[PDB]
Amino acid sequence: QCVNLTTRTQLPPAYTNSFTRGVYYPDKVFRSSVLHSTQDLFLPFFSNVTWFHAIHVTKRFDNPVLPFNDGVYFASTEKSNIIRGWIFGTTLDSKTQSLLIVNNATNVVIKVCEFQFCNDPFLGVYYHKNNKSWMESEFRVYSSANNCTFEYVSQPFLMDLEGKQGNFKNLREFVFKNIDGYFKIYSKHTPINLVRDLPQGFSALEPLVDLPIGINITRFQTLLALHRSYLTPGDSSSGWTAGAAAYYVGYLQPRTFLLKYNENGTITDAVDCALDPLSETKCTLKSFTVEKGIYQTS
Amino acid sequence: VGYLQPRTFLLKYNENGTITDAVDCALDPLSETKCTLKSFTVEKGIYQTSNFRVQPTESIVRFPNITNLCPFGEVFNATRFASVYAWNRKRISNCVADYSVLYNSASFSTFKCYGVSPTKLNDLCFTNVYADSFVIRGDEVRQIAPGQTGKIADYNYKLPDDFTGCVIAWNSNNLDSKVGGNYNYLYRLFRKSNLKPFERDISTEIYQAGSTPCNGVEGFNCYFPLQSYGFQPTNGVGYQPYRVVVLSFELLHAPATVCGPKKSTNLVKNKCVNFNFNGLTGTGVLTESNKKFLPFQQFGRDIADTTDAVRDPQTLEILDITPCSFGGVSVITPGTNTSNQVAVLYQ
Amino acid sequence: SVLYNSASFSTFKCYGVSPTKLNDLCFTNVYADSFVIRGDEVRQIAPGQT
Amino acid sequence: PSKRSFIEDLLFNKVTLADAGFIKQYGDCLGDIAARDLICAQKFNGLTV
Amino acid sequence: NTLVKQLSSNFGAISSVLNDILSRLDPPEAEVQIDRLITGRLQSLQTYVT
Ligand SMILES: *[C@@H]1O[C@H](CO)[C@@H](O[C@@H]2O[C@H](CO)[C@@H](O)[C@H](O)[C@H]2NC(C)=O)[C@H](O)[C@H]1NC(C)=O
Ligand SMILES: *[C@@H]1O[C@H](CO)[C@@H](O[C@@H]2O[C@H](CO)[C@@H](O)[C@H](O)[C@H]2NC(C)=O)[C@H](O)[C@H]1NC(C)=O
Ligand SMILES: *[C@@H]1O[C@H](CO)[C@@H](O[C@@H]2O[C@H](CO)[C@@H](O)[C@H](O)[C@H]2NC(C)=O)[C@H](O)[C@H]1NC(C)=O
Ligand SMILES: *[C@@H]1O[C@H](CO)[C@@H](O[C@@H]2O[C@H](CO)[C@@H](O)[C@H](O)[C@H]2NC(C)=O)[C@H](O)[C@H]1NC(C)=O
Ligand SMILES: *[C@@H]1O[C@H](CO)[C@@H](O[C@@H]2O[C@H](CO)[C@@H](O)[C@H](O)[C@H]2NC(C)=O)[C@H](O)[C@H]1NC(C)=O
Ligand SMILES: *[C@@H]1O[C@H](CO)[C@@H](O)[C@H](O)[C@H]1NC(C)=O
Ligand SMILES: *[C@@H]1O[C@H](CO)[C@@H](O)[C@H](O)[C@H]1NC(C)=O
Ligand SMILES: *[C@@H]1O[C@H](CO)[C@@H](O)[C@H](O)[C@H]1NC(C)=O
Ligand SMILES: *[C@@H]1O[C@H](CO)[C@@H](O)[C@H](O)[C@H]1NC(C)=O
Ligand SMILES: *[C@@H]1O[C@H](CO)[C@@H](O)[C@H](O)[C@H]1NC(C)=O
Ligand SMILES: *[C@@H]1O[C@H](CO)[C@@H](O)[C@H](O)[C@H]1NC(C)=O
Repeated sequence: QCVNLTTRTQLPPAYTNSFTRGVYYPDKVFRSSVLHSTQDLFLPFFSNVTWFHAIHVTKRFDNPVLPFNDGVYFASTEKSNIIRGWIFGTTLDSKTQSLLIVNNATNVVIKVCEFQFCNDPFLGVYYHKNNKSWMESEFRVYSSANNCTFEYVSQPFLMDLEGKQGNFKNLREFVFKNIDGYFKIYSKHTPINLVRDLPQGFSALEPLVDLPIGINITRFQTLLALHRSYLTPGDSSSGWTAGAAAYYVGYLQPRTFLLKYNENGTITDAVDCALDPLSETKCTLKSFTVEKGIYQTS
Repeated sequence: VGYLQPRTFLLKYNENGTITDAVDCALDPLSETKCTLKSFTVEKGIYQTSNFRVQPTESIVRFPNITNLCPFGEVFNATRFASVYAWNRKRISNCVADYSVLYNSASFSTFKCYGVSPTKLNDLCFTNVYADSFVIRGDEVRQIAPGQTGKIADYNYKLPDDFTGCVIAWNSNNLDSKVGGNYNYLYRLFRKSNLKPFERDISTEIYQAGSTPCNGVEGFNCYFPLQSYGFQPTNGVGYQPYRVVVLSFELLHAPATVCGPKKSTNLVKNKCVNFNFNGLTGTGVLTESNKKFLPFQQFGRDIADTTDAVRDPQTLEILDITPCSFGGVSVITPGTNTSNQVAVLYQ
Repeated sequence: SVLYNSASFSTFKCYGVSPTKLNDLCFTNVYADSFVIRGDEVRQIAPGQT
Repeated sequence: PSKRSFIEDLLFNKVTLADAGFIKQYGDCLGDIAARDLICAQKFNGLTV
Repeated sequence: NTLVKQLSSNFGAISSVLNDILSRLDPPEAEVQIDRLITGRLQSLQTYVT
């Protein structure tokens, strides 16, 4: 059954800046101690990303349906496993086919079917006071799924689910692409210690999976989780708190990048060759250092 | 009795057309300078000949440990095939691709390969192998090719422009024709836009041919998009059923698991040896390497883009590859008129 | 595409143009030639044939 | 050792040649050293000084 | 060093690596690709000498 969440304050959208984020390995060949140029779909440097909250304090349980233009950079700052998955599709209403990638308390589930998704999909964690324990109670995502072409279920695990109190401790970065019937996923995990704002730094994402789904993705929507206790009084549509979490969305464009490989084979730096004229001379000289002078660019 | 070898010779023809003299261009450095100057006489001096070359002694093959044969029997010998609009895709892995087992039971009217020669299939290893299956009319088989038009290639099944793999098709009148008429197989006839490559559309919504929306009622200028083939034993060959399999794969970039039939040898090091690693062939000297590959990579390449490191598919150890031809050579001659004695300098 | 639902062609080959560009072009001096032949002889309707 | 004047010794230390010496043996660059050192990368492709 | 770097150009061939072409292609089809590479690399040597 589907429930429309109420008691959620509406706020204007927030934006921030990506500081040389979203670089991934273009191919699967080992290289070391080299500057290598490659043209592909990247997140441009110093771009303007959108920012979304799950902060109780306002509630602000954000989960809009967003565009999927040419691929998505998705970043997530968490400490309590709130962000649980995504749904990708065109209409999301059982007339067409949709992709579900969800992490339920025990398994990772990837399905391609004709879903009647809920208007407000979510997952539910309930907390018992008498014995301190958090367990998953609700799975309210879709009404029916009929014609399934692709399915995958991962091996069983036990997740933590406990609400934490410190600042954000985990950054999880994903890149999603859809090319010639393949849905491609790159990812990387990083330890952080911060409270707000996407952090600085550089880290290349590695290939994770390549799914042969064969559908026309145009939009997507994030799947989050809820907390309920004895301090959350009400019915289904009003008795719920949030739990802090944040996520950031950016869009990829075709660009030429100059990537740097150290002597161990890891990408440690990059130049966006179409950001600035300075970057263009860096790209032409094939170096990260420019000597004093005047250069013709283009 | 003597035995012939492939050589380059410089032959001399006199003014009557008879061969009166010859130079064997690979006997000596002196002969090499004779061959280069294209004369039988060399003046006094020092000449650069060619870098010092080493010929390989052994040949080695290193393929992964695979024992099972690929499922040719539930791909090419399935009891029921899919309709072209809802076409089937199947993963293939961890199996030897020995297709000569198909010789004694199957005959293919169509078999065409893109991005690879059919005579190299036995020596290669294949990455990300998939098999697509469907049934079409006989006339429509020419449309299963890159850059084609027609209703199959626009609404049902589309290939990429850059396609690596093979297309295989055979007549199936005995299996898929019924005396009354076999209406199990369907195809899409109306669509707003063309499909993208390797895209599957399985919706059944009333197609609006003109204005005046349909409200899903199927009236005038409002159609049901899917239509049925009528397959009967007495049709012309153009209208008979055909079973089609499309094989899609990748070559020589990432680790592979299919790997056609070829026996592996032992790994020999520190000698110039012809080598085959997962279908990639070359010559050189193999040494132990300190490089550490991430689990998803198989080959290492340098600035000139040539492969200089490889993970062994058996022992999973990284190996460096080095050319075995190196070093400059020169020859000193007092003049062929004076003498045939020469000196050689190795730089 | 109005021919899709009524006609099936065993042979269809285009010279000097790609079949995927036909929908975006305008054509000058169009003529249609029609005849009937034996099935074996269809391969001869091509440039440089004997 | 070199019978050079003081000024010639100073001058010769201000220009750095790309390679000192002309005997680089095959065993000297085998494996990793190749394709890292630029001189051996040149010599494995037929380019000699 | 520029001559060494110019060995990664395809010159309009499938790859710039000879060993990659020689596997996966038979002599009659490998010849046209090898011919493209040969023309490109002779042009590079000529530019250097000039
Ligand atoms: C949540 O609200 C949505 C409206 O956004 C409800 O969806 C509507 O349901 C009615 C009756 O089934 C339809 O007539 C409307 O067309 C629907 N609107 C949309 C936008 O789909 C939904 O039923 C509500 N969920 C509940 C009450 O559980
Ligand atoms: C990032 O993108 C947003 C959305 O386009 C920009 O927000 C707009 O900014 C202009 C100028 O300040 C305003 O006139 C618009 O009304 C804003 N739109 C919205 C929806 O708020 C934003 O300026 C961009 N850059 C930064 C640094 O935020
Ligand atoms: C998470 O999802 C998986 C797969 O959807 C669930 O595992 C299935 O559970 C049902 C109900 O007992 C079984 O009939 C299936 O055989 C299970 N499939 C497996 C194990 O592959 C799992 O129960 C879900 N977890 C939670 C907490 O709901
Ligand atoms: C998609 O689902 C629909 C709905 O079930 C399927 O249509 C029905 O399939 C059953 C199964 O054989 C038939 O008995 C019905 O006659 C079909 N039509 C209706 C109106 O129920 C459809 O086959 C499915 N499509 C695919 C590609 O699996
Ligand atoms: C993929 O899906 C999108 C959205 O359903 C299709 O784009 C729409 O096409 C219709 C006409 O067919 C237009 O009226 C809409 O404005 C388009 N919307 C968008 C967001 O582009 C697209 O045609 C589909 N692609 C394929 C190959 O079927
Ligand atoms: C106590 O914990 C167990 C497992 O965590 C749970 O099943 C049980 O319901 C809890 N007690 C009550 C009264 O809910
Ligand atoms: C490279 O690998 C070595 C050996 O593991 C390690 O000590 C070093 O920190 C790594 N990183 C760099 C930049 O050398
Ligand atoms: C060539 O032919 C002429 C005429 O027959 C003959 O006299 C001469 O001996 C032949 N040989 C040479 C080397 O000229
Ligand atoms: C295909 O399956 C049929 C079913 O019995 C069998 O008779 C035939 O020999 C099979 N052909 C093969 C395995 O090539
Ligand atoms: C393959 O065979 C080799 C030698 O027979 C053995 O060492 C290795 O463990 C086997 N398995 C794999 C996965 O390499
Ligand atoms: C061709 O003409 C016949 C004559 O009646 C007609 O039945 C058939 O539908 C026509 N086919 C077309 C117009 O595609």
